[PDB]
Amino acid sequence: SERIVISPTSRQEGHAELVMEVDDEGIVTKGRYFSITPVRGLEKMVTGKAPETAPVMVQRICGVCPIPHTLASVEAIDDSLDIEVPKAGRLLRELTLAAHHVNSHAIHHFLIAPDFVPENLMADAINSVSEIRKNAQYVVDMVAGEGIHPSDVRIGGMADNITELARKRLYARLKQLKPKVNEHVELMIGLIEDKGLPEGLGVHNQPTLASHQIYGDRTKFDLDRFTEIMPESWYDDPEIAKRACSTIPLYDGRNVEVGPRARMVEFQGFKERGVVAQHVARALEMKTALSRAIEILDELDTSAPVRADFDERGTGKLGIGAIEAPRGLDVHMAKVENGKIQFYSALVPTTWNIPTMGPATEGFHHEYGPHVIRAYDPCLSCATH
Amino acid sequence: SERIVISPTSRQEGHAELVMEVDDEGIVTKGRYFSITPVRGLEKMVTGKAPETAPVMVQRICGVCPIPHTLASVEAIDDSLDIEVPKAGRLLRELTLAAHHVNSHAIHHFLIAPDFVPENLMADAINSVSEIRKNAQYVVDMVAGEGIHPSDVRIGGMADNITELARKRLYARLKQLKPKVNEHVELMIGLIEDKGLPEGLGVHNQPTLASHQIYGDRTKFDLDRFTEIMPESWYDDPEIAKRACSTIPLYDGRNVEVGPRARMVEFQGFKERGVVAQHVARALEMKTALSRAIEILDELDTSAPVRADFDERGTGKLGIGAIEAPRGLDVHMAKVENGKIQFYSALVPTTWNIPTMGPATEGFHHEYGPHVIRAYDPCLSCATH
Amino acid sequence: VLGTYKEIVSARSTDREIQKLAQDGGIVTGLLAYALDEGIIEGAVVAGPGEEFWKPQPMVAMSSDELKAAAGTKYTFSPNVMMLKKAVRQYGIEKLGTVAIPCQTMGIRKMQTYPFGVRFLADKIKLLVGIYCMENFPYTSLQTFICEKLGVSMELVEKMDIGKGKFWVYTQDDVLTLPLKETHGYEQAGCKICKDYVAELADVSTGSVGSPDGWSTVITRTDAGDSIFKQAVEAGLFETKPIEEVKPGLGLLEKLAAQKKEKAEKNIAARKEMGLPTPF
Amino acid sequence: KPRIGYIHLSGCTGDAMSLTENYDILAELLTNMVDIVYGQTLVDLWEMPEMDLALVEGSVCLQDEHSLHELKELREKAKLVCAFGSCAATGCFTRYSRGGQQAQPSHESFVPIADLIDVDLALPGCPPSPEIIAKTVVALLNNDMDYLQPMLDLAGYTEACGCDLQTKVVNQGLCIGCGTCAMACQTRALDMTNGRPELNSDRCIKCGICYVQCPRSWWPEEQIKKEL
Ligand SMILES: Cc1cc2nc3c(=O)[nH]c(=O)nc-3n(C[C@H](O)[C@H](O)[C@H](O)COP(=O)(O)OP(=O)(O)OC[C@H]3O[C@@H](n4cnc5c(N)ncnc54)[C@H](O)[C@@H]3O)c2cc1C
Ligand code: SF4
Ligand code: SF4
Ligand code: SF4
Ligand code: SF4
Ligand SMILES: [Fe+2]
Ligand SMILES: [Fe+2]
Ligand SMILES: [Fe+3]
Ligand SMILES: [Fe+3]
Ligand code: NI
Ligand code: NI
Repeated sequence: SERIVISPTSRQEGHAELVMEVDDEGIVTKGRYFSITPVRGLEKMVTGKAPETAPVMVQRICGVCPIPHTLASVEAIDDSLDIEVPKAGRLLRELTLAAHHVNSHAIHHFLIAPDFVPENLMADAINSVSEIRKNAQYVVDMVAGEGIHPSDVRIGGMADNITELARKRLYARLKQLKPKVNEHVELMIGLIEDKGLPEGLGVHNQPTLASHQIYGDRTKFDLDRFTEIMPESWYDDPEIAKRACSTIPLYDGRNVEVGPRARMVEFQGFKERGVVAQHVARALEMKTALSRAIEILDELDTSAPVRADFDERGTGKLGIGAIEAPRGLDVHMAKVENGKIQFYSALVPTTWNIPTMGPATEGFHHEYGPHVIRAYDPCLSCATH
Repeated sequence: SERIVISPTSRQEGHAELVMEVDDEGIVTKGRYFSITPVRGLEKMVTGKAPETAPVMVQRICGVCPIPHTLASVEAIDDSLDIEVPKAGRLLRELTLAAHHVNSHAIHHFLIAPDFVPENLMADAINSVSEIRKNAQYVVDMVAGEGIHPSDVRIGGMADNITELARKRLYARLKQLKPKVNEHVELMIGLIEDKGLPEGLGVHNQPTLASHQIYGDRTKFDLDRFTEIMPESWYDDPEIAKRACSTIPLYDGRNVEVGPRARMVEFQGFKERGVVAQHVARALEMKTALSRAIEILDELDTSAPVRADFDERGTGKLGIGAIEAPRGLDVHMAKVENGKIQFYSALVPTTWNIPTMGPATEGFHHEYGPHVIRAYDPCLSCATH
Repeated sequence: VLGTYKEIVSARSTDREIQKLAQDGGIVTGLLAYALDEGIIEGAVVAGPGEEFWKPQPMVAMSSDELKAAAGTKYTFSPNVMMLKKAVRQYGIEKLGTVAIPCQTMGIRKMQTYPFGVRFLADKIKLLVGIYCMENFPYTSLQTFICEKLGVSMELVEKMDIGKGKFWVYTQDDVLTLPLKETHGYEQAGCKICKDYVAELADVSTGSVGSPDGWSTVITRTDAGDSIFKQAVEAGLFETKPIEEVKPGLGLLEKLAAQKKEKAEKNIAARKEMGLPTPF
Repeated sequence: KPRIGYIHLSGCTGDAMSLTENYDILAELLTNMVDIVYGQTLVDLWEMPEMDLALVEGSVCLQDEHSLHELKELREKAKLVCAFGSCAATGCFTRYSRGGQQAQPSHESFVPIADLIDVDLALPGCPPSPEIIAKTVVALLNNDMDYLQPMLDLAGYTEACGCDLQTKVVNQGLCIGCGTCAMACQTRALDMTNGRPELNSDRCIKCGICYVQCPRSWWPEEQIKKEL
């Protein structure tokens, strides 16, 4: 037939090349998505290096979803170490993650807005996202030190805990923000339907995965279920298998798409499935995040210590930290022996997706096909690291 | 445009006014449902009053779903107190709740029967519901003292436990009833499809909530997830926000519809969704209830004590009791300090629904729109209290 | 109009603390605190501060430091008057002065006139202070305003005051106001018939209205109250400027008082036309 | 054919449910025995037709503009207005209410409908037992008032403590300690210490069933005809 390669696909963090095989009508038959970004190699670089480092190096893996990465790393490490964050310390982490989901989602909207929103609106639409985006940052940076790339979160605690004056200053900002975010989603929700991408777009049979709506639970996860396999096996083509920079992580031997759409279906109950559905899911998802934001904020100890003291030298035993990044489930496993990491592995939400994305872009005329991919809002830098 | 107000909407307990905004075709655009009943103010009246009172005053909140209310209140209070019902005592409560689900559902059918059933049938149809209704009452009253408004259920136990002669007398009645109920649902199930309300009626994206198919589990509930917000924020109109008598309880910042349809999807597995679906769900739901009825009944200690003695003066700590009312999930939280309630809050199944009901009545020609509302079978007296 | 009075003045207490935390004038706290010095009152019962946030629970404070904690305004029922039996009885007080809304104030005087099972209490009150109240609302009624209307926690408002033609919430970093016409449903059914905007019964009456912001207008209904006030002004705690001279005109306050009477009067006609019993 | 109308101002709605309880009668009864009009619960016509009798479930609330507005309309519409269930008749549990629970914190006052408008008869109970309600309907339908003499009398009743059979009867020295009134407690608040009734307030809804069911409170010699 004829196969059309889009590289790199536009409007998503990093670079991925989508390769398509089409019939004469141009309906696609095999859709292949792979990430061609060079691997910055964090998982390796962290190894044999101290625990204290691991959160800092790791978050640079992805500057959009930095807070989830930092949280996961600390959780994985604290778990291997066995430190216990005090409840205020734990609450601060959750509060930051929520602010981050809200923000990250907004960033995604800015990126996909051009396809969705008419130009007349768009300058106004973009402005609102910035407005919602700007408030959310205040929380993420204020709680967690500067964010993006907040340096404040640390093994076994938070570096410091917000003053009541700070917490109050934050609250009004979050509570006041609630009306705009509610409206913003409706406009976004309103826009997405209008596009009327052909119904049945981007439907895949792949299982979804969620641990928690916001903060992720390590316990609801199976090392036994989980497996990771290199693209070399998974991909059809020697060229494509060699080109792809990303390992495919398999759940129960099944390619898995994990997302807000997935996070909603598992936890909220979101019967509808589509690409339009993934988009709808992203809005309501930030809607839910922001709530917890204010929820945790109102009830915050504000004097309870954040830091729990811990012993860095560690038992060989590995620990897993899973938290929900704006783009889907994330886990970090680390084993600390002698106080320096011995094995470090990260599966980022995109990584789970990239195998499912190619099958998704099949059927509907390919001009559509990048639309499906862009709906997943993958950030490669996360997928490859 | 033109907005048509139906007040109060017919065939449902209490009064709610549905307000509709319609295009020329008359397809609705915004559907607003609010309860205009005056608040009897139970949640407040209970406060500063003894624990012993709280179940009695509270059940009067709703004389249809009185047993769920009583059960919830006692559970909330016993939990705050920490009394432990002995297993026979616990079994009696479950047995009563089951009889109540069966009965309550039947009452709902009588109410909505006129739209569903042809007049020639209807006198016969109504008679059967009375027949199923009459047997179920025997169990609810016999176990729990007179019901409706059974006075027998009490903090930390049941007032007294049925004699084997009573238990036997009951069983034949329940076991014999099983064939009629099975047939009754089929006729009801058969009738509902015939109406053929346009498919896609009453579909909403709102998350469903269930704790348990019959008896509700407190543990599967999040104070963290839960929030309640006054209509003043939620409603579009100052007039409508002021008029509405009901707080909207938000799950994860998302309006939530909790129902037999919801109870089935969460627990039974009920993939289908519709208004027709809610109706179908009500039948199979009583079908399941009645089973447990007889199940618990066959294996009943009949001499094991019902009462567990308890200390009324309480720790400040609040406790939540959640049980499934025929119309959807219910919880009661109480804190008992000094032996008199200090904070009492009730969220009744309708309360959860009322926000979701307005969005549900959108799209299909409005003459349909009350049909959607009536499917939820809301009882306002519960929603407002 | 105003109830018959000895004089009308608008005054502020001198002290920095009273100005700092007092709602307006700081006269109630200043007047009450001074009496303690003079000793006309052994102790006074002043609402607040309650277990809830911005919820007043009545407390009898012998201590001046305590009165300062009490000073502020909370727009909810605080049944001040419940205390009076308790305060006189245990923290035995020969003469006790209390701050009473006009409403409470109506309740005490009849009791002083008609004790009917209040023993010895009746003599004991020395100075009763009346605060003008247009309307006041249940805590929940209040709670809705702060949150559905102002989008702020109950925690955040440092002070809440009803400015003329508006409701003002003062929170660190902000001031938020909503119109009174917004407020109209919420205040208690009982107040619908409350005739007296000013505290006519009260010995001295203090209100924000008719005085510039930070200045409180105190009107002295009775001679004992007047005496305590004259003594305080001599003390120099309060800077007093005759009311008529300073805008807004006390005529405006008078108009507000009149409006209240018009509202009461018809309500009573409606209640009277209807079966349900009415006092008044 | 006779038109019965039931309007529920503010009621737990048990009263309506009790009505459906008399099953054997019920299926036929709406169809043959009686005509029901202007019941929002049982029917869907918004403005009431003239009705031979009106049954009002719940105590009116002063604050709510509609309930008061509706009640005034009801008197013209219903040739006879009967308030049933304690909540219309005595104000029942409603009395305990102190308003101020959101939303609508203001609504704090509820009064038995009877106080607002003269009511021909009220039969109390929370709910009224299904049989009494059926017996009256047949009686009303069959037009006999020797039977409903007690109820016409009961319309007056309004406020009723548990406390009151002690003032109303035991104090009068009427009480003989039969125990009938304790049996007639839906709440189960009443119980008999030797041998008089002792009731515990924490648990009384002020329904009024105990004052009504004491043999002492009023003896009909009507019944003697019924047995024999
Ligand atoms: C419910 C209410 C409504 C009011 N409405 C108005 C109004 O419309 N216009 C106006 O000019 N002034 C009104 N006031 C009074 C006015 O707002 C100032 O509070 C006061 O009159 C000025 O005294 P100050 O400046 O010395 O303040 P402060 O020194 O703070 O004096 C305030 C005193 O009021 C007492 N207090 C607080 N809350 C209550 C309560 N619920 N019941 C009884 N006592 C209480 C406290 O004990 C405190 O000591 C109202 C007060 C209340 C309580
Ligand atoms: S308006 Fe009248 S009744 Fe209401 S608080 Fe003020 S004085 Fe009391
Ligand atoms: S009389 Fe009893 S059953 Fe009827 S509405 Fe009133 S409380 Fe409910
Ligand atoms: S019915 Fe009357 S006399 Fe008989 S026991 Fe009861 S209260 Fe006493
Ligand atoms: S004691 Fe029982 S019957 Fe008598 S009024 Fe109270 S609740 Fe009703
Ligand atoms: Fe990896
Ligand atoms: Fe509630
Ligand atoms: Fe990521
Ligand atoms: Fe209910
Ligand atoms: Ni990322
Ligand atoms: Ni109910």
